[PDB]
Amino acid sequence: PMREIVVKKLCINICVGESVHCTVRGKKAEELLEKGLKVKEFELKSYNFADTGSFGFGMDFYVVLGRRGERVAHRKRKCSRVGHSHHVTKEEAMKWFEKV
Amino acid sequence: SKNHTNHNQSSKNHRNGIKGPVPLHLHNSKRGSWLPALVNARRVRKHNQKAALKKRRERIAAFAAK
Amino acid sequence: KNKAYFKRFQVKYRRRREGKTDYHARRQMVLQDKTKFGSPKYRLVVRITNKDIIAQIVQAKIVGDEVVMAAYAHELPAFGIEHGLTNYAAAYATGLLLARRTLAKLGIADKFQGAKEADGSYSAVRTKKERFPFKAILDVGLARTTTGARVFGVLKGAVDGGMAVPHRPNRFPGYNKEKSSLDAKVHRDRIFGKHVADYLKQVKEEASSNPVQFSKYMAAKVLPESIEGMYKKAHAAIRADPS
Amino acid sequence: HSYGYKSGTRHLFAKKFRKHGVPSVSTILTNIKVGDYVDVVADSAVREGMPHKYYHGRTGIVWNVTPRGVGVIINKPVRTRTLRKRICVRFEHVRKSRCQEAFKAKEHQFQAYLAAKKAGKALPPLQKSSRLGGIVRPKNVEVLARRVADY
RNA sequence: CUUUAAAUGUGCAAACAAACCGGCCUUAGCCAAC
RNA sequence: CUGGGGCGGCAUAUCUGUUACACGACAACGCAGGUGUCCUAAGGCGAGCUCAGUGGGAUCUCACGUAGAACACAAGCGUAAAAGCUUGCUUGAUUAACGAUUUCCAGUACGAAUCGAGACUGCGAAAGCAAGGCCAGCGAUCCUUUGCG
RNA sequence: GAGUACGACCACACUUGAGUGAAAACACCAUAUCCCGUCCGAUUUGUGAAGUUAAGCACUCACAGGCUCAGUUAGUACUGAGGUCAGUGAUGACUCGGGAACCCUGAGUGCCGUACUCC
Ligand SMILES: [K+]
Ligand SMILES: [K+]
Ligand SMILES: [Mg+2]
Ligand SMILES: [Mg+2]
Ligand SMILES: [Mg+2]
Ligand SMILES: [Mg+2]
Ligand code: NA
Repeated sequence: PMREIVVKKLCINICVGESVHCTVRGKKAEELLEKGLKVKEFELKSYNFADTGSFGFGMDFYVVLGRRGERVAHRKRKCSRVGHSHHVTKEEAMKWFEKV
Repeated sequence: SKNHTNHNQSSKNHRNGIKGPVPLHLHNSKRGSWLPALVNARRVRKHNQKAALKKRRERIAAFAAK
Repeated sequence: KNKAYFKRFQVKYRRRREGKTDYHARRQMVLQDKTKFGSPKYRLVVRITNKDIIAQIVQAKIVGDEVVMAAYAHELPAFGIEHGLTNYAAAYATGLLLARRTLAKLGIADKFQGAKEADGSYSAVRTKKERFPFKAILDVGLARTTTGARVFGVLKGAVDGGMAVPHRPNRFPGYNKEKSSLDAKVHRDRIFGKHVADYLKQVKEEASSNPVQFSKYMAAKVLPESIEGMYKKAHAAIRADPS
Repeated sequence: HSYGYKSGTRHLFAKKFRKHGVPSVSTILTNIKVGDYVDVVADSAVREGMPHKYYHGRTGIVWNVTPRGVGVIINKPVRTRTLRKRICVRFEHVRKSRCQEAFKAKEHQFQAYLAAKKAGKALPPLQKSSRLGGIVRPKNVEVLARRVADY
């Protein structure tokens, strides 16, 4: 069950570049990206997906998702590396996106 | 008009030899060392001198009496 | 990562590779005056795991560090604590127990009793920098030192036990940075567990309207008003029989 | 071309290959008393209290100890005589010396022999020199000669 | 430029103002104390 | 000073690499470069981070990344939970009883630097660290002038 | 036989892939009223035990690449001392001594302390 792929963070950036970043996580972020999914009609190009597992698609959206237990890398004391098998793959991310 | 050489210098130095260093038990001054230990050492030396004077007086008295 | 990359590569120390030790801090912690010729010098190690607290008195050596005394939060059931084992009160109890055990081992007990009770106030530590008390310094490891952490709870427990750990009350809970003062009452509340009691009471007020938090505490008859007396009894037992 | 303090030390003050880094804890815990014999070896990674480049391989005796420093007496030949120079360095740039090890071992061995003789135990048989002769019985015998294939 | 690395070199030590082995005296000098 | 003198230039005080020959020392109007300044922060301390670069994705995000970046300036050495970057508080760039010492060396000074004792302080929970920016950036007698007693 | 906390030496310990993991630990993990900190309880801080060995961690395995120790290279390269030696010379040999490295091939893939605890 610990291999359950879940959404971690979603970042939305608007690049005016003239004389803004924001990240949202938790049950709120799941409420968001529903507007994006509706606007995209639950259909995006295949090349938009990235090998790590994250993807994105005015305000530009970007969602990064992966299994739980990735704290062993961002932890301060006794930091280590997450197993490659436990890391999420592009095909698995695409399957999850199709399922949800 | 400016020349430099080290040609005869080793021979000149060894004519009257290279003298060796002074033994470490001589010129064994303590000036410039750690002051907290220097002060305590001075107090102990004073006590030792008093003790030496007393010991000599006792020796003299013993020899005179017997 | 070619072959030359591996050929010229210096690995770090083992306990830096595993991320357990801060050697830059450890050097200055074990460093001593050279005009002392290796007089004994002890440090207090406080490490808090997911479900335990470890506190030991350590002396450094070339062959490896030597441990003099050790207390654990899971020995508190033998004295009357079976619920928290991790909170601020558990930290205070662990510190007091370790200090009592160390003084009993050295035999200098019955001369330095610290404070018979707890008030949360700050009293300066007596150091050479009337017989002097045992002295040790605090090693928090890689933990972050923020106001109201549990490591300083262990420190306060040891100080009240009777050891002399130099410190300032800038990291105790009831301390205001702007006012630059301490609230002994707030400190006593946190030592005896007022925050835990209030949270448990609020959780019991909830979780009844709708039908994990405080599962075992609620399963037992741990009423939210049976905490301060329990902790006072625990302290008295610890001071009575440290062994 | 310039008489700087650290001129021509590019190879002298340099860490060994795959051995970079600040001193260890055994160095910090080492104990030095007045009258010890020490080696003066510079540590490039400290840069505080380094000796001059002349004293980088010399051995001397300790005459002074401070909170983070040592005083060493070192001989230096200047023209026709030898001086006794006194240098002050940090404790990281000195290392205990094993130059009297054999002498101390000799003294200990003599004391052990004296104790054994007083006790009455039997001493080990003395060693035999290898410069004597005797009958040699050879397992393999060969012929030594230059052959055609050698060149 | 570089880890590897000579031959010839170069510092120190090798028992009589030194060092060794068990009482005692003095000092706050260190250490919670001795 | 000068591969005659003049013209030119300076090595005329001073730093790095080299000449230079595995301790130290070692010359040429030898070689390639620097210096007479700059900084109330570019000084002191605590905390939190990881740089240069490469690959995938729509300045942001992930993975890798032994230092290949950065440390006012020339070069060398050194440095990764830092000595680099950001940030919070500060003025140890103060005073310091004629303490001792290293480099040049005649074992003279000057400049620079190392180990300390005392006062009053800064940062830090603490052990600790700091009397500038490691190592080039400077000056006698007489006279003038200011402070102290 | 193991685990945890503090460690000395700092790759025989590193980097890359599989398999296993009894009990107790150690972790992921649940949560945000109070101390505390952020654009974000992500990191950090407080309060707890519903789920696991998926991940970290430990052991075993693998021509792995690296690292460590031997052997070959090789009495070769270089070198201290000697000659009314040879040669037009570059240089070379001889006499009394010292003596490598890269490469290539074998073997190996951590060890040692204090305290507490489980088999
Ligand atoms: K001349
Ligand atoms: K966390
Ligand atoms: Mg030289
Ligand atoms: Mg820091
Ligand atoms: Mg300067
Ligand atoms: Mg400078
Ligand atoms: Na003077």
